[PDB]
Amino acid sequence: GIDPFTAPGQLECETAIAALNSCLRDLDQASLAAVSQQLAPREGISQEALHTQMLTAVQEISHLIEPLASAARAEASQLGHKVSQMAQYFEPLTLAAVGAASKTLSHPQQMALLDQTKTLAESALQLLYTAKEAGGNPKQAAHTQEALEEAVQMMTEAVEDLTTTLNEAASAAG
Repeated sequence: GIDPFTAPGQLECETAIAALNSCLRDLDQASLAAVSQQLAPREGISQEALHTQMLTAVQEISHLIEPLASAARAEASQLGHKVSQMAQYFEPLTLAAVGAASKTLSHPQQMALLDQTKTLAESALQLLYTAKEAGGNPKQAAHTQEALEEAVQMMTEAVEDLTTTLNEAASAAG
């Protein structure tokens, strides 16, 4: 949580990066454990509720992704607020995805949303990474301007992607 740049948000992004990085490892180990029956069935949720929890989070993530993109490039004092929101939704997503991983023995939908959550988490990680650089400061982030764009679009891509598996998982995993 250090500011090597010159703005608010640099802190929030790096602190969230630490948390988001942790969920990446959790998800990555989930896919490894679930593929070897080394994972326990969810944390504390049912099958259709997974579709509920994950989808509800993803939507609100995407909801904040756009305002965060705007914030990361300029809104320094606002960026931190977006980061707080983005990071918090990814936690249940991780939990829920790891849940679906070990719990869903229906179809590849299990591994699909497990991986997609991780993909979206990596998308958000790349997002928080670029947001930490550019946060409120377009100057020391000239090339970061480009990557911040790739990241924001990377999220919305994985957003639709995970959402597909989740929404179908109603009958595809239920």
